[PDB]
Amino acid sequence: TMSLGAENSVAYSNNSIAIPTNFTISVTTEILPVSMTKTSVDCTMYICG
Amino acid sequence: DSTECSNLLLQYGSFCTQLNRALTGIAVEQDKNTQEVFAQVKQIYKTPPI
Amino acid sequence: FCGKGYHLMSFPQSAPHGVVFLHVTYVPAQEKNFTTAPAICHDGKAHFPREGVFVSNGTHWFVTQRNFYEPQIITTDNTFVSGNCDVVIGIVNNTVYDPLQPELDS
Amino acid sequence: NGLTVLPPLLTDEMIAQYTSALLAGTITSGWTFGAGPALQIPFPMQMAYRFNGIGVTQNVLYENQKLIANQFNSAIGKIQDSLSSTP
Ligand SMILES: *[C@@H]1O[C@H](CO)[C@@H](O[C@@H]2O[C@H](CO)[C@@H](O)[C@H](O)[C@H]2NC(C)=O)[C@H](O)[C@H]1NC(C)=O
Ligand SMILES: *[C@@H]1O[C@H](CO)[C@@H](O[C@@H]2O[C@H](CO)[C@@H](O)[C@H](O)[C@H]2NC(C)=O)[C@H](O)[C@H]1NC(C)=O
Ligand SMILES: *[C@@H]1O[C@H](CO)[C@@H](O[C@@H]2O[C@H](CO)[C@@H](O)[C@H](O)[C@H]2NC(C)=O)[C@H](O)[C@H]1NC(C)=O
Ligand SMILES: *[C@@H]1O[C@H](CO)[C@@H](O[C@@H]2O[C@H](CO)[C@@H](O)[C@H](O)[C@H]2NC(C)=O)[C@H](O)[C@H]1NC(C)=O
Ligand SMILES: *[C@@H]1O[C@H](CO)[C@@H](O)[C@H](O)[C@H]1NC(C)=O
Repeated sequence: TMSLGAENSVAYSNNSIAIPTNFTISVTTEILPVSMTKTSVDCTMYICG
Repeated sequence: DSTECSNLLLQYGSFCTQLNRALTGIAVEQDKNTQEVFAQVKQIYKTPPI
Repeated sequence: FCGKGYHLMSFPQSAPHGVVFLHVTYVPAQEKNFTTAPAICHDGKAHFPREGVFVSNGTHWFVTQRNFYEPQIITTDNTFVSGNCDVVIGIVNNTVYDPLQPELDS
Repeated sequence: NGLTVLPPLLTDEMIAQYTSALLAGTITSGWTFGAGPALQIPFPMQMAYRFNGIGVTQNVLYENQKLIANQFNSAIGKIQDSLSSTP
């Protein structure tokens, strides 16, 4: 049975905050298709030669 | 279950393969959609008891 | 929309029948716990952060920007006053420095 | 007649678990968990940050915190009643 993710119980309280002291410059990739191959079919030539 | 019908159906080619492939693509697409919408966090957060 | 994290910039790259976006994003890291309060009570007045948040390392109170830890002394220049201390729930008592005070003191 | 229904990859309890994780992240950490590690913040302070996002000062949220909480609870109850009462 698949596991969704690791459990991470956030330590919530009414008077505590978590402030970052450092940072990471992360570069991620996103691939998006833009076009397809331009195909033309001669209907008469395809069906009848 | 008709053998004769299947034999005649084979003359038309790979129509059945095309339809099955399209339905399989739709079926995997639905799961991909559910993953995209709901599985956006890799940590399962939980609320405090209080 | 433009990568995981706070988006800084993006770079386009051509691909066969497609585009690849290199998303440069800012990710917070190395977080630390601090004790926080909504407002600071000083001279019977409630002080709220102009752009940051009040944090405490255990004994002293400072104001810092929300996305990076940079503690600064709580002054009148980075806080604003609205109302007294009787309305805000969870207000704590701390001093608020005045930059103008040494100028007329000297 | 040859028709089959494939079960979904994510079951209802797992989808509910995902929604629960999202709710816990957005309540306990605000928007921090969506951009990186989940940073805890008190919920009134988070609401004050959201108020600042739409151009309203923090003092307005803090002074009228009880009224805002009452309005939010009333609205959530009205949402449940409206869903239960509308076909
Ligand atoms: C913030 O994290 C960076 C890493 O991204 C730390 O930089 C490293 O510092 C150590 C010790 O000075 C070096 O040995 C590493 O080579 C550094 N890494 C890089 C990529 O330069 C940085 O010191 C951290 N800052 C704080 C305040 O924790
Ligand atoms: C901030 O404080 C909380 C609690 O004071 C810390 O949460 C605990 O961390 C320990 C260390 O791994 C765990 O064993 C506990 O189970 C955590 N408690 C809960 C309720 O999650 C938290 O790690 C602290 N964060 C920082 C950055 O110091
Ligand atoms: C919280 O931060 C303040 C500011 O750095 C700390 O105050 C300094 O503490 C050191 C060591 O005790 C002293 O040498 C400095 O003179 C203090 N500066 C001031 C302006 O008082 C404070 O100790 C920190 N609190 C904790 C619990 O670490
Ligand atoms: C924060 O400061 C205020 C005012 O200096 C404190 O309020 C006083 O509390 C004492 C003790 O109950 C009363 O006798 C005074 O009449 C109060 N004065 C005012 C103006 O309200 C308050 O108790 C302090 N809070 C903390 C946590 O130290
Ligand atoms: C947080 O809750 C405790 C009790 O759980 C209470 O005594 C304290 O005053 C609360 N602090 C704030 C800022 O609401």
